[PDB]
Amino acid sequence: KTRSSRAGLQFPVGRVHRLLRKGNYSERVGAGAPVYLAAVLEYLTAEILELAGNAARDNKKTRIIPRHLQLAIRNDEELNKLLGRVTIAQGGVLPNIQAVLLPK
Amino acid sequence: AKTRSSRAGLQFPVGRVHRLLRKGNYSERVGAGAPVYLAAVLEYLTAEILELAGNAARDNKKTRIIPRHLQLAIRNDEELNKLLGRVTIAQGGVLPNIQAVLLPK
Amino acid sequence: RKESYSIYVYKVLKQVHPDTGISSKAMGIMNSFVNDIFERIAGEASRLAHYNKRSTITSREIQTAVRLLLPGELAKHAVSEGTKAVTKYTSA
Amino acid sequence: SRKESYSIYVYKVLKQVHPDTGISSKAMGIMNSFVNDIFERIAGEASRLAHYNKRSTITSREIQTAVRLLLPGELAKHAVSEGTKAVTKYTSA
Amino acid sequence: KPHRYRPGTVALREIRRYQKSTELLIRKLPFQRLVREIAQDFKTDLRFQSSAVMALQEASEAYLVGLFEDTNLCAIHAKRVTIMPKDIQLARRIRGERA
Amino acid sequence: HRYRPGTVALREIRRYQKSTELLIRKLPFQRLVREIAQDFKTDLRFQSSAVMALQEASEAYLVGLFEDTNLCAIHAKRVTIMPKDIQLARRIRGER
Amino acid sequence: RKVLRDNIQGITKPAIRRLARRGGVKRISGLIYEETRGVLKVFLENVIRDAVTYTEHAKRKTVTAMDVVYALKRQGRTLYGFGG
Amino acid sequence: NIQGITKPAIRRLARRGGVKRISGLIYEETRGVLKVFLENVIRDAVTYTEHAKRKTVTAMDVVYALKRQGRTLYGFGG
DNA sequence: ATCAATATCCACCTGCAGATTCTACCAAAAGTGTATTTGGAAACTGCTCCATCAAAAGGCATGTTCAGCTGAATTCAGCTGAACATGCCTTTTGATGGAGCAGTTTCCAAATACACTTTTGGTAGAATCTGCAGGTGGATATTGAT
DNA sequence: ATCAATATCCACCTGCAGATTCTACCAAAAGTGTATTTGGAAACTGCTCCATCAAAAGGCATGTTCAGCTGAATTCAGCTGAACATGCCTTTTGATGGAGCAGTTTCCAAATACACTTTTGGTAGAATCTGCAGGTGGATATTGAT
Ligand SMILES: [Cl-]
Ligand SMILES: [Cl-]
Ligand SMILES: [Mn+2]
Ligand SMILES: [Mn+2]
Ligand SMILES: [Mn+2]
Ligand SMILES: [Mn+2]
Ligand SMILES: [Mn+2]
Ligand SMILES: [Mn+2]
Ligand SMILES: [Mn+2]
Ligand SMILES: [Mn+2]
Repeated sequence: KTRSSRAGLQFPVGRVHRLLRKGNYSERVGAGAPVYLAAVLEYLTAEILELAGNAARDNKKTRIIPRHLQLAIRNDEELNKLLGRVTIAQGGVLPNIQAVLLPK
Repeated sequence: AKTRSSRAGLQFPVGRVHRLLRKGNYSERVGAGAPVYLAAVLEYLTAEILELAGNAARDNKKTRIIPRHLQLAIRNDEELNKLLGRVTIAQGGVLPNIQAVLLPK
Repeated sequence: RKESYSIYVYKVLKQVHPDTGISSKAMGIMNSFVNDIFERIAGEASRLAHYNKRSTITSREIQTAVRLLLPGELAKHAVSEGTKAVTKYTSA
Repeated sequence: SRKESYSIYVYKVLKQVHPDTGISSKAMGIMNSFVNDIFERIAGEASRLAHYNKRSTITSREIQTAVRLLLPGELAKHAVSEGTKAVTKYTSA
Repeated sequence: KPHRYRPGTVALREIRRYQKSTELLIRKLPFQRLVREIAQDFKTDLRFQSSAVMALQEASEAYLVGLFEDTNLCAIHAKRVTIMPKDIQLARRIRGERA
Repeated sequence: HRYRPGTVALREIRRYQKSTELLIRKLPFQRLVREIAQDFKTDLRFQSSAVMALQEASEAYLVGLFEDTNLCAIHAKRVTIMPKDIQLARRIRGER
Repeated sequence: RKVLRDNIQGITKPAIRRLARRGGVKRISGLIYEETRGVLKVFLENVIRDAVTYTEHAKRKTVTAMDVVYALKRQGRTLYGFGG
Repeated sequence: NIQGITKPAIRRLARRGGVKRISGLIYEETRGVLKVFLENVIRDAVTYTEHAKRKTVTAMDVVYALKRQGRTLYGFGG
């Protein structure tokens, strides 16, 4: 009977509502706003874990580590733009050598 | 009837700033000193810019500050330039600056 | 005591990859991520309601915030999911 | 229809620092944008501060920290001076 | 003579001229048409306050002038005096405007 | 046996672009951080994760800066980064 | 009103030259003019798109200076002088 | 102290940035750049420390400092 | 070109340590039912200000010619920076005690919100004041051909 | 080492569009009284963080050698600047019709408030089980000698 399940979500509608009330964002908060916001957060999280799960089996580990999240963010054009000024700790960089640096 | 600005020794309006802090959803409560402090800083930075732009307006032999003078005042002052480093002044132009390598040999 | 999103990030991970787990550090990275996007959308929602002299943040502000912040396809799917969740929630 | 702005206060400060000098209305519009911009940056940074410290009230202490965080170097020292001076003078009735 | 300034003298004359002044450098009507064409592809039947078009032109001209400054530094860095498309792309790339 | 100049350099690029370990030794970096902090506030303590956060940010920043420096060197038809490359990159980034 | 086509070509070669002069450029290769038109068009799309989003959220049919100002601010291109 | 950041370590950072050949003046230039970086971030983090009346700079202080500076970091409580 | 010799990835083990996951308990937060208020949508309308046109005039875009001098290509050698061996000192790792200090209570005295009431500073508009734009001179550099 | 050509600077001049002052109403500050919250001030915990310790590996400092990158020098085809004729189309100034902001009123779907019940999520140990540190031995690549 929780709001999450009533909206068909894993992310906590109730907690998102409290964080919106207490974050000094506006006098009042509609009922659908935490639902809509919870759904966007769950979708972006599903999108990243989708690709980073892939990066992890493409490497023969059960377990997503920060390097996998970095590879998933940076090889996807739209997630890379969204996280353009963000540093993933222990993510390293994408392998990339300028053509002119290569031999022969 | 004493205005809070006159109590604080300020030209900027402490009462308006207080209302602006309340109506802006910055926090549930606003201390009595916050609008005084903020209105003083806003007044100070305004005086700082008007001083330098007045001077530019006089170097240009003009009685009236125009946006161009505001630009010269900001971009010629290292700290104002940093503070307004991501700001555009409409009708400000740029600073006269020709890279040396381009001047005739 | 000390809230985070770990439990919900784990639930979404099992949905998309039942076989796969996640390390402590990588969980901390997803927590940063959720908190970041939350504050981006909520702050943008906040300014939208203020610009329009409204005291309520409704799902319509959240949607415009999402349109302004997410880049293109991310925006279309995010707007679909939110629209769906509000519908399903309202219905039952 | 009644539109507030900072124009009369900018003009007073102008007269203080340059009694002989005036200002085109376009330059006044740039000054108005300046005041409102710095207002939101300070207030916003003070809003975060109070929130990180689980405090419900924005006080002159939050304003001062925000000022230190926002203004470069000498500009901060002098703003803090004026701000501290106005507050102590305000509280002394 | 007939008199004829040498290549570069008038260009430097124009740098000095346009760095003294603050007037918009793109013609107004053509720019307003550009704004309405782009807006028309996003939402049809839009109207514009006239200061909304001037705000866009002021912002667009400050952006390009700023971009041209950085472009010039990239050209001079390559031991050239002539800006080339590769300079704009380097500047835009280091600014984080392009991947 | 003797590898020719640049062959080991490319090998190091592939080694280090493949990995994610911090590339500055811990104790020099921690000593440098405490010194800098001392010029703003005295008898300061640090959480260890505070220092790790600073080192993670400092290395990601310097690696990113070396990418833009490298592009500026390539642009000048060189393969060697020089101070002027760093200086151009920092000028275009608005750090100067 | 007549239908608007190809108006990026109204950004003329001499207007681009002038902009480059204010930016300090002495010499301009021939291909710079179409790069500039491409860059300017990307710039205006990003800002106008955001501006129109603010308009539509306010349920207006008129793009206001404020819409453009809030859009400029979001893009990190804050503009002074049109705050009305 | 800043020469604690050694030439081999600067090379390793450049390597990860894809650099192949490094001029000799680079290392001192890199130390000065790193010093401005650390000054700017630590100044801000310590301002968050002093405002909370604390003697201990926390991970969160650094996280907030890095966000202020446009250098958002994931993984340390924000 | 290819063959021979040297050196480095990197795919593939195993046996743990350690880091995840798995369980159970329980305060703090989410949910609920019930009552009550209110922001803001809907309708209605005044009246900006936007779209559009008209016309005349000349500022400026265009297209062309012509060649100055810039960028692009090429050669080359001085010398800078890569590779590598070697000897050493700074970092890493460990532990162990203690203390500096977060972080937490329970707290009233001070401080802040809020409804009414009254006072006045601030704004819109019409009335007045006046820089300086935009002309018209020559005075002075500044450039480029001899 | 001098002069024609040309642009740029510098004064003075004025009336008119744009700024400054005037004015009278009124929205929103300030005053008062009172109901509610807060956050600093007291005495505590129990940690993380600092401080020595101290031995030891491996990462760095150093000196040698030379490959090959950088930049200096040189050459020249042809791109781009300067100048000019030509005439299109921007600019300026009003006109006017009406779209659609923006201002008021009404009143309800939706928000807050509150007392109480249920369930969730944090936590911290017990019970898994993943992947790191090493080995190795073949894959692949580089470098010298032809
Ligand atoms: Cl809602
Ligand atoms: Cl206060
Ligand atoms: Mn179209
Ligand atoms: Mn109401
Ligand atoms: Mn050349
Ligand atoms: Mn040689
Ligand atoms: Mn009065
Ligand atoms: Mn004049
Ligand atoms: Mn549970
Ligand atoms: Mn291993």
